Parts: sequence; structure tokens; C-alpha cells
Amino acid sequence: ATFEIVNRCSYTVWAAASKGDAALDAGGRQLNSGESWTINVEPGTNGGKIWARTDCYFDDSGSGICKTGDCGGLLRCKRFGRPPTTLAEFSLNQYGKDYIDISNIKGFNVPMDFSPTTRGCRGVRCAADIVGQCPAKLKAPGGGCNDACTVFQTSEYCCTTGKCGPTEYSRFFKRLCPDAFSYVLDKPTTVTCPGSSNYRVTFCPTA
Repeated sequence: ATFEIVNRCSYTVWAAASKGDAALDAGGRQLNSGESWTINVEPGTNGGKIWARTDCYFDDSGSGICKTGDCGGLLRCKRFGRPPTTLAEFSLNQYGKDYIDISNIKGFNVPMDFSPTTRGCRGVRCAADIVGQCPAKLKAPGGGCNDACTVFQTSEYCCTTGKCGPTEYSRFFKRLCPDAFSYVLDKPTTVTCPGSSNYRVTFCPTA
């Protein structure tokens, strides 16, 4: 499947794509304001994620640091990124279908839209200004809005036991981005697409 990744933010981002233990395609790339990166992702990719990293410095060997979404200091990512990060999440060709969603479970750094470019399903969007409205205790000094599990590390936030409910903090994400997952056991907002669809992820989809 092809994913077109588009940067519509006014600042540079470093896109990242990974399935947790390996990179998807080159795994990562600078995208200036307006730029697009098309990647190819193996069919049957399960648990893929694409996200944005902000304020990064890399050297010529491609090692460095990012203010949000840093995946072990590498330009070309192979593991998941350090929160806070809005996540486009997907699983391809799973008994005939594709499954996509956007998640705030690891916080929020950049607004995002995640849409099929082929026919037969809808996209999802989480474009609201969460960083500006973030409750004091979730503000990341580094930029972005952390999720409550990252800040507080309790069973109730992390849904360690599998019995958690919504919390004051998850209700803030849900109120601002009703189409994204706000905590683990949130009522699913996954979209089912035909097997083998293609996709666009857009950072800052709105003006």
C-alpha cells in the first residue's frame, strides 16, 4: 500500500513510520512546509504507525535528537516515538480488510488527518488546537500535550488491569478530538477499509 504523507504545517516536520520493531520504507524523512513523501508499506503490516517529529537536529550519519516523537535519536526510525505524539495507526490486509485510526493515547503534538485515496471508506481527523488548550498538568515543556499515563504512571490511566474507565484527562482529548482514541478502552473509532487501499496522512489539515 502506498501512503502519501503531506506536510501542510507552516514549520518543518520529520515524518516517522514504524511497526514497532522495524521501519516502514526509509522509516523517516524531513518534510518542509508543503512537501510530500510517498512511502510503500508491505501488505499485511500489522500495528503500523506514522507520526510527526518536531524541532529535530540530525548530523550527517543521521543521528540526533527531536523535541517530540524521538525514536532513539535516529532520522530513519525503527521503533516507536517518545510521547507526546499524535499517531496514525493502521493494520493492513487483516482477513480481507484494512483498519485505520488516529490515537491520542500517547498525547498530541501535531494535528493530523488520515484518509483513504481509494474508494469505499471515510477518513479520520483530529485537527483541533489541543496544544493551546492543554490542561496545566499535561503540558509538555518540550512542546505538545502528554497523555495522563505518561505523566502519572497509574493503573487507572494505563489500563494495566484491563478494567479502566474514562478520566478527567481522557475526557479532555475526547471533547477536542472526538474521532480519535482518548484512552485504551475507549469506544472504538476504527475505520474499516477494503483490503489494499492507499492512504494520505496530512499534518495540519486545516488553515
